[PDB]
Amino acid sequence: MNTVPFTSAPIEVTIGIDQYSFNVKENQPFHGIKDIPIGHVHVIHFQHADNSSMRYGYWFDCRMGNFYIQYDPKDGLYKMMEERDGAKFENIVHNFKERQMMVSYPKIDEDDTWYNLTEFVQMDKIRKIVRKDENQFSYVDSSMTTVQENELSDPAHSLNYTVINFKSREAIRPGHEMEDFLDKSYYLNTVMLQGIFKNSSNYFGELQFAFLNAMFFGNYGSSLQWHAMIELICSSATVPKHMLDKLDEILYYQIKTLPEQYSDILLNERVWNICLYSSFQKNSLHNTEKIMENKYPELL
Amino acid sequence: GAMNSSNYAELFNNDIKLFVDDTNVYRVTVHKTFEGNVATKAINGCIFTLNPKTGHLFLKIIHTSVWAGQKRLSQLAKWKTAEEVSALVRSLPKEEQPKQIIVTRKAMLDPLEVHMLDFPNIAIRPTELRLPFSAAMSIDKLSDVVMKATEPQMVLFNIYDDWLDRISSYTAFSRLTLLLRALKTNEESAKMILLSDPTITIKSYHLWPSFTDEQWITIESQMRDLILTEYGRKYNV
Ligand SMILES: COC(=O)CNC(=O)c1ccccc1Cl
Ligand SMILES: COC(=O)CNC(=O)c1ccccc1Cl
Ligand SMILES: COC(=O)CNC(=O)c1ccccc1Cl
Repeated sequence: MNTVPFTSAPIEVTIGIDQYSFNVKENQPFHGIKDIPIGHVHVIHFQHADNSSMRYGYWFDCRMGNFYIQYDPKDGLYKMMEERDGAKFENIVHNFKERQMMVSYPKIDEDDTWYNLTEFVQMDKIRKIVRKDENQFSYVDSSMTTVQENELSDPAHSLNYTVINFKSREAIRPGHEMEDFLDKSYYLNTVMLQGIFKNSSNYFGELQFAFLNAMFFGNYGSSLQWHAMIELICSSATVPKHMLDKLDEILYYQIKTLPEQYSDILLNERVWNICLYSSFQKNSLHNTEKIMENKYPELL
Repeated sequence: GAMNSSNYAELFNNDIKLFVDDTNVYRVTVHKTFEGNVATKAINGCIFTLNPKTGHLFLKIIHTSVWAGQKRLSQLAKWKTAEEVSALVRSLPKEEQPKQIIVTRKAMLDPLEVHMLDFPNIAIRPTELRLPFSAAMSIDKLSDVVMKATEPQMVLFNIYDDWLDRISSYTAFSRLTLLLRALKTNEESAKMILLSDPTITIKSYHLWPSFTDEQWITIESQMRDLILTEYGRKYNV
């Protein structure tokens, strides 16, 4: 069980760690988060009390280094940093644990939610979507745009998700216009799965990462990417059976976790009605359709 | 974006453009089967592709053989239309290719956009005008060449005859749309108007009668009467 130390908490802030959220008061004696489960990526995110503008946060994996948070009064945010001196770090954490200054990752033992939301998410792939190679962790915020968004403006600060565009030469084989537009199997299976992602695990990992950035930061381009990747599968007549069964599980836990009061902005009525009721896979997502109908029957 | 009353003079500027109407591509007669079920029989159709500035009608005749063994024909018809329009553009010299293609029905937008991905600079646009191009099969010489076709064939008509020698393309288009609206609202009456007088003939190389300027004003007034009449007869006014 690993730990992320905070030097201090000089400004009042809501801190979230995965699907959990807690409030820290200005100059409260808070020195971080302990008992973080090893084996998963994690995200530690922030919303300042005085300016709800800009949710921001850091994706990280404690197996890849010792990380801590320190407020920067010049740039005005909580920054993640790596501590290379391992004995200094252990000693700082031990002292803060002894003084009971750290909150505890509150994982209920029955609870597989975070595993189920990050099953295919790997740090190495996050770091290729979010390019800042001098750090082992990845910053994301509410305002960051995606590569595809910038095509339609600072590239260093972009989310380099895989571009998906249903009316593009990549998506449409010359001479198979109608076939490929009405049945996206070619684009899913040959172009994206065989060509770009290599396997369905990497595809699902980007899908899950995009959802989590949408949910935790309100990142609009991430929400677009999540829906596009769902729609590409649902609009394909030919999808491996294991991929469909896994997709249903993935979406089920995403819909289960979504705050009820954010459904209006984070769910696209067109995509979901098409996917659940008109698409080739309208009958392949039983778990997702049942939770959608009991939780968001208005959207449908 | 969408083509409407606000930007109507754009049709007659010097940027090459084409209207595409697909309303006569897939045509059927519905009939009873010996067992008392209903079935369709397709008949030959056509794509109506028109330069409104010059009057050039590129009429691709759609032979019934193109539907043999195919499913979802109303959907296929839109993609067939888009394939044939894309093939026409590719067959034209660069300097003759349109800068815009305006579709008369919005369901042609995605099929045409996908077929024209190779032409990113050609804009595919809808229109809010309710154009009467479906009535093109009420023009006798166009209907004749469609129904006689034994194979796919492109007929090359100027739908204004020689009118542009005497009038502008705005006026020629207005005359065409009035004639076609009339033929659409009451074909029998419209054709009676156009042919009542046996001394006014249709040249072998024309579609419409050789009316003097004065006779066209008479004709045009008779077509507006017909349209208003039918609008009364229809709504009781
Ligand atoms: C109690 O004062 C100190 O502990 C000095 N070191 C830090 O504050 C620090 C805090 C958290 C994590 C890393 C450092 Cl590098
Ligand atoms: C809030 O109810 C929960 O079940 C999850 N626990 C927290 O949110 C929490 C509360 C205080 C400090 C840290 C956390 Cl992570
Ligand atoms: C038969 O070859 C031709 O070049 C016909 N001449 C035209 O001006 C024309 C061309 C295309 C369509 C309609 C016309 Cl009316």
